[PDB]
Amino acid sequence: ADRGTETVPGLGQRKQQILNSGGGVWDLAIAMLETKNLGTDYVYGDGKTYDSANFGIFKQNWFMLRTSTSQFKGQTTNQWNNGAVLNSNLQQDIKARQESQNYYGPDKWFAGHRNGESGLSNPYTQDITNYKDAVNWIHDQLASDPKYLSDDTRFWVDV
Ligand SMILES: OC[C@H]1O[C@@H](O[C@H]2[C@H](O)[C@H](O)[C@H](O[C@H]3[C@H](O)[C@H](O)[C@H](O[C@H]4[C@H](O)[C@H](O)[C@H](O[C@H]5[C@H](O)[C@H](O)[C@H](O)O[C@@H]5CO)O[C@@H]4CO)O[C@@H]3CO)O[C@@H]2CO)[C@@H](O)[C@@H](O)[C@@H]1O
Repeated sequence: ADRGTETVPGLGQRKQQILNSGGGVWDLAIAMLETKNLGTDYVYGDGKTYDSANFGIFKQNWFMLRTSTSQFKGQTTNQWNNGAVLNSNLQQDIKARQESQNYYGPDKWFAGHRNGESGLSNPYTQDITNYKDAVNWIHDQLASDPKYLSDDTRFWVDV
């Protein structure tokens, strides 16, 4: 198969932190696919620079953060290192992402999250649609039983 489960020790305490710091099950599912341990200790920017750089547990790219969040509204591609603050502020991480989705709408947020500025022109490419449904599958799992909100079960889908 191309999706399943895996045990990650401590994951349950990270899930509760996200749900107690302004997150909902929807944010948990997005963050669950981005990283294995719901954290921010991947390589800085996820290896990318300028508008492509990724920050926070959801790996929001800088283009999205500076066009659609109040924390970064109006900043330029050159200030892209400023997004790094989300790596250590979970509440702002979660809040930036919720604000971003509500500025663009769920489907264009998806397109922007996955492809950056160039996705905004067609939110329904197969690539972006494969991101949506994966996240939607994971949400269904976490919402099928509340034990999954505090155990170490990671529901994963292959990209
Ligand atoms: O240039 C376009 C546009 O890209 C934007 O970027 C991204 C970024 O590139 C990524 O797409 C990111 O999303 C991915 C994460 O980085 C990470 O790769 C993640 O990997 C998961 C994986 O999908 C899978 O679930 C995996 O599970 C296992 C399991 O752990 C176990 O090993 C088992 O045996 O095997 C399975 C299968 O592998 O676990 C991984 C986590 O460890 O997948 C994510 C989704 O693809 O999102 C960013 C933003 O959306 C920006 O850079 C933008 O600027 C740019 O324009």
